[PDB]
Amino acid sequence: MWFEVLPGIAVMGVCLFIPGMATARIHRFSNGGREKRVAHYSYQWYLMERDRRVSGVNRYYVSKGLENID
Amino acid sequence: SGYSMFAVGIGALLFGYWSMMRWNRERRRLQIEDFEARIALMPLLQAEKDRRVLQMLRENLEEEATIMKDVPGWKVGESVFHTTRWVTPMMGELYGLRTGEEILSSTYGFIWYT
Amino acid sequence: MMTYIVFILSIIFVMGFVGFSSKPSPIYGGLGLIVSGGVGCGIVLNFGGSFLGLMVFLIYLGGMMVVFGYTTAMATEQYPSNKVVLGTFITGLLMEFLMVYYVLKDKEVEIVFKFNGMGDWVIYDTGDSGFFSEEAMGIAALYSYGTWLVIVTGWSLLIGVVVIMEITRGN
Amino acid sequence: MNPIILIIILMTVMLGTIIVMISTHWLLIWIGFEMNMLAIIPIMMKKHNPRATEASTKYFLTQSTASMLLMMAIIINLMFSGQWTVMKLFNPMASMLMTMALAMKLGMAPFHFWVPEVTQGIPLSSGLILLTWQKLAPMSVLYQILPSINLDLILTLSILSITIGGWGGLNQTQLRKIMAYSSIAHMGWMTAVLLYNPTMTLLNLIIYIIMTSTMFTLFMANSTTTTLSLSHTWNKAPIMTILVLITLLSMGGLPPLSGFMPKWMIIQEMTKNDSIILPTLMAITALLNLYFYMRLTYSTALTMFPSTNNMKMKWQFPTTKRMTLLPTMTVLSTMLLPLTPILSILE
Amino acid sequence: PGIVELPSLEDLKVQEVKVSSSVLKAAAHHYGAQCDKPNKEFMLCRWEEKDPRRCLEEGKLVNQCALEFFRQIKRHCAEPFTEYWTCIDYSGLQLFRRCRKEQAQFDKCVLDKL
Amino acid sequence: MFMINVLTLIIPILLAVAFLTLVERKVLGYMQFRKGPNVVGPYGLLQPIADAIKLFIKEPLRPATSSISMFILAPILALTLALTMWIPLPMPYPLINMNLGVLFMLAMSSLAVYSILWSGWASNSKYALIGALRAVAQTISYEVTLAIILLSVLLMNGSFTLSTLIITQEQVWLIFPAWPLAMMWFISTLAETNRAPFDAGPFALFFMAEYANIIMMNIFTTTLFLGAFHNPYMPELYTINFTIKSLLLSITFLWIRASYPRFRYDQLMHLLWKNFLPLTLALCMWHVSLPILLSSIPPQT
Amino acid sequence: MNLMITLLTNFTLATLLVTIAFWLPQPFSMKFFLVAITFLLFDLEIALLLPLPWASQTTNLNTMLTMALLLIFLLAVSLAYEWTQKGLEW
Amino acid sequence: MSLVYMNIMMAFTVSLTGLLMYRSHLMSSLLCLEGMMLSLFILATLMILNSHFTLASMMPIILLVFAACEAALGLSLLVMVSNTYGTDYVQNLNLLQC
Amino acid sequence: NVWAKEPVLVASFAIAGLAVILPTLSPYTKYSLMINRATPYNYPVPLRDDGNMPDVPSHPQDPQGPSLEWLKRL
Amino acid sequence: PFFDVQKKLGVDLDHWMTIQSAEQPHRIPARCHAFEKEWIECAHGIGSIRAEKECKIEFEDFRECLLRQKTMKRLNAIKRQRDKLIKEGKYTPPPHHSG
Repeated sequence: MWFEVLPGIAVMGVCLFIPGMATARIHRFSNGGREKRVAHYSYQWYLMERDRRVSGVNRYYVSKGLENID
Repeated sequence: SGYSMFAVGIGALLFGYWSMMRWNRERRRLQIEDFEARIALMPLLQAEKDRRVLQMLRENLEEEATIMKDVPGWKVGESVFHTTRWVTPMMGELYGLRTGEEILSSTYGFIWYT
Repeated sequence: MMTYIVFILSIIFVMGFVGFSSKPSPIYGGLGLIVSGGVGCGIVLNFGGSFLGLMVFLIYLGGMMVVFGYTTAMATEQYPSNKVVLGTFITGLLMEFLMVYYVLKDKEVEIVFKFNGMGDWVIYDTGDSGFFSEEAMGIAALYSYGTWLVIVTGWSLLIGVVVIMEITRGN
Repeated sequence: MNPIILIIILMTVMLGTIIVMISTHWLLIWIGFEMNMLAIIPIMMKKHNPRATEASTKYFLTQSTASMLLMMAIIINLMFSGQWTVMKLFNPMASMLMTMALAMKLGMAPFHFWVPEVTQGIPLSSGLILLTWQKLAPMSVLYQILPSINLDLILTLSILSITIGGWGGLNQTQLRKIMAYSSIAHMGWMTAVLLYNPTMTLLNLIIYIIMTSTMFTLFMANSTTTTLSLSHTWNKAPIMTILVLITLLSMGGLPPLSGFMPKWMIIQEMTKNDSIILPTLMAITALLNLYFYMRLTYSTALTMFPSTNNMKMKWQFPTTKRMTLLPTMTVLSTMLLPLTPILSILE
Repeated sequence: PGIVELPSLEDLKVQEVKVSSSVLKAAAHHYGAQCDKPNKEFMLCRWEEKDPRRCLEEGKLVNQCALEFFRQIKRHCAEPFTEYWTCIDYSGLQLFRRCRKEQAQFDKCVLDKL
Repeated sequence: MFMINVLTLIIPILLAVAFLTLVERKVLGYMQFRKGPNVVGPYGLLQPIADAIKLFIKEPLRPATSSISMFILAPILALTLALTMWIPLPMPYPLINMNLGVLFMLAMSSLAVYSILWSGWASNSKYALIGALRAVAQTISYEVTLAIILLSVLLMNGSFTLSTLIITQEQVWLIFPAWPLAMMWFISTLAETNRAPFDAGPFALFFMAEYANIIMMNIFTTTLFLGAFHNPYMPELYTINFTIKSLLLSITFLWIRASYPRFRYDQLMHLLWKNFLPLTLALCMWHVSLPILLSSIPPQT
Repeated sequence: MNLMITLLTNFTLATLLVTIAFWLPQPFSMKFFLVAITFLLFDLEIALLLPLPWASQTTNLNTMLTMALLLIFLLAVSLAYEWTQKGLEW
Repeated sequence: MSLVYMNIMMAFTVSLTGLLMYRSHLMSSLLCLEGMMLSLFILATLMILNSHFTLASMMPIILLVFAACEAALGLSLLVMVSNTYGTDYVQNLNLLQC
Repeated sequence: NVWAKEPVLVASFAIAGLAVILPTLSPYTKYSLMINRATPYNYPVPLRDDGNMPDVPSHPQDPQGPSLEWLKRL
Repeated sequence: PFFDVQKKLGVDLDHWMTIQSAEQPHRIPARCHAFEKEWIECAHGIGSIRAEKECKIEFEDFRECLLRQKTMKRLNAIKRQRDKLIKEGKYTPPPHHSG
């Protein structure tokens, strides 16, 4: 019956299971554990630009908050 | 079963419409909160923008005053326009003599990021 | 691999227009116009250009070249290149290269104009805080302002339908 | 070709001309010219002969490249001082391309190679509507953009239009090519005045449209394509003879008849400038374009060609068409000499 | 034509608010509550007279108001404001609907001690 | 690392196509009474990979020295469309966050129609070319219906951005406020994948283009009308339930491939125009006139 | 240009695959015509319609309701016109 | 002067000469007219984008829909010409003489 | 009648007729216009001090101005 | 003729697509807004010829806002002089990121 066809469907579903998990792993890996900041509009990009400017390392994932005031 | 199938289809349809209506109104509440965020946040960013563009303008006028001392004519800060108003700079007045990396990050950065 | 990407895409755009303006076989002309439309979409998207440039790609390379190649193929074929076409393509390429050289090693180029020779990353906007995607709200008019405009546009489309059926044997 | 469909298509021709007239924006000008094209194609091919097909093809290619040249001129206008108003332009190159687009649109002498061909292979109703409306509607646009035109453009095209529409025209025995060359001569006569006083241009447009309506109505009353058929219409009925006589002599522009009010008032408000050699050259060519009218009249109603019989059989059956408006347009087109102070009806 | 006048860097140096975008977006409504009474002088100046190099004094005043507001939120209640902005940080585009528990915690904190 | 993201997109899709071939053949074998074949390879996997290398290494009987440029551009376009068009599809976090992607999907569908036309012209002036011209017509007459239906089902999103689509699909699905519109969209996907009931080389690569186009339309279906609740700091749950729904809908796509006869072309065009196209118009004007009825216009940000 | 990077990588992969696959073997109907033009015209009206969801929020919703219903109603008028006038048949 | 405008106007003149001089075909001429349409579309759209002139962004989409239905009319006329003949040459239109 | 000849067309005309008629008679269209109007895209600008208006409140917490409440009040 | 049923009926069908500085859908400006506002308020009730001979200065100001011809000319001359003196060999320049 279908007891023998579920391995083929299972391995093809694993082939549809790897790429989104690898993409999410690389987004978490390439932003310091953060989700990737999307930029739909010009406002979020200007806010992201001043984010990457106030880092000092010219990288927008550090985000260096609340201990830079004193 | 045709009348009953028609009835259960229209019933599930109307249930979907009612739930979608309720979720869209709560979604509009959250979008108005996003507008509150951008409104209350704005003047600080406007002040930083003004200070940064005036800083690049003063720097670039001093750079021009160094770089053009070997030509006839040429005052150092010549307004192209006739009327004396603060016209918005064109990113060439801002991002000039910068050589590549920062001008590609600043001009075309939003267009081929995201 | 440098800053002049709008200029490079404009050069390959003119390459494609010459490549089908040298009068080839019409299916090769359709291929050249497909290449030209793709790189022109790239140009208008690099000015950004989010909505409308890819919008028209659905129409111009989504709803036109199909019918063009369709009526190209089913009408006539004329299976055989010719030296006049290759000569015109060489003259077009030479005009392209001469214009590129006199943009590069000069200041200005005059047909009757003064083109400042540098790739235009400037002029361009100084990053204004939109939060509404200006051209998308632009095209999000025609419906609260476009009273007369969409009426005459749809009217001409209805007349286009009745004209096509009349010429192709109304009724 | 249902009557509802014909009423719809004629209403769209009316709507295209109204959108050309009425708007203060360039997009509706282009849409008006374009809708006028798209609607005026199936007034042609009302028959199904390949003559009308090839004529509509030629007209479509020339008309469409004129429309695209117009759009090029408007986009150059927005490259310069940027607004979509119908006023003075801001580039001699843009005005150059735009006047060449409208010159292809309504016919000048480097551009007129589509006009006799497209009038040859079509019926008379389609020729009537294309001549009247297609030479009416862009005159409004030239009237609106007249303060920003290089003069050598208009005046070279007008001189050349009058002399080529005169010279080409002494060699055609067809009716429609004679009427097309006459149209080219009157486009030249309207265009040469346009930078001086445009009231003369609009009044000449009114007079030429009334004259062409009388001419094509007197050819719709009796189906004729050659002058031999005009002599057989001498034989069948006598009033058509004298009205072809009077309307041909009013196309010629003779002083007691009402075809002289367009030419002579143009001479007046041309020579109140210091242009004299140009009026005498234009009016000697106006002497030239009367000869084919006169040989037409000698064929119709002054000599009498011998006619085939079966007119003996045609005599029992009277001319039972309906005319569009023949007698009113005839007496208004030919007996309107002493009302020249209806010049000032127009401002 | 008449050349332009620009202020030099003897005046264009206020100590910037050197926090990033995440915490500055997260701290929006209370920034609108306590402060942003004198920013509308700056914004009215900017909208009436379309000239930066004119309203920069009020830009300095709104910048020191923002810096004093963040100093006050550092001194008083609380420490889990750090928890709040690091909770809104990693949520992609910053929805105000994901991390709402700590928003309630922060509101109870600020109602207790401020 | 971005080219590594490209490679981890495009390596699994080829394995996905070949194992889709084994899955469709064996589930035909367990719907119709042919319990097999599974002898070559344990549970039938070495037979698809050997089938791929067989279509690689097959003797040509070579007819293919006609019109080099068109003959090299048709399969390259079909395969580059089918292999590049999983990029805006939001498997949990998409590869490129395009601001508008569904119109991009429709544009690439029309470019696949171009590749079909190029192969038809390269088929050398034949009754096969006339059949390919009819295939072009029955492929082009559904990008009207699919675009208008897609328009009305994204009208409840408000924007094209498709992350707003994954926002909208959390409370209920998008199958319940539009079940007939989704039904007609599913029939339009059956038409666009050019398979039953709606019906030279490299045949393996046009085969590749067909099956990657099918899995694209199924993943686009599973995003567009179905799905699970996305959770941040846990994307693997959304990956699991998204893959399960896409697999179940692909098996149902096979389950409709098996048990229906083909349609005559008169019936196909009559079917499309005189049954779908007024009903699409009516459902679309009702989905236009519903947000003014319910005070629910979606927030374009 | 990052999608240009993706597109260039996939084009090079597909081109190397096809070059390995090719360098290592080791009359007319008018009824066919009208469908394409009818596609062309209705797809142009689709291009008019489909910026409706970007438009769905404005101050004057009744004007948008009126003109959007006029657009789809004209599309239905043209479709029903060629339906009644026996055009698209076989 | 925004250098890309120079090459796009150059491309316009290229497509215009390709429209005007043409041999023994009409489909290629109409296809070059379509290319000229694309040139006008791209040129006007880069202008409207760089000028932030947002309310009159209807020019590119309306230009292209209207000139697309022009192209549809031209294709129907080409099909009628090839229906009343065998081919669609610029030749064999020599009747209806000047 | 016509339900047995072409049923899907008649169903389409019926749902189309309710799509034409029904947006008039509704208790929500004025609510739609209020929700759609009262979302601020741009900055609500301050203005010059006094014409002694009994409006335009000086504090964003002051309830002397026109605000929305029916988002929360269903 | 230029008929004005446009003005007689009181319908604003063609006065919003037309010019800049109108009411945009969201109340946003243009790039060269105030230049056209001053130019139009210069040449409003003027007969289009002494509008040329009197409102020319603001018109050239608006044109050099629109295309930015002379400003790009100035930027081009700056870069060419930069090139000739860096080829001459004076001050490999630290104005970028420093002084």
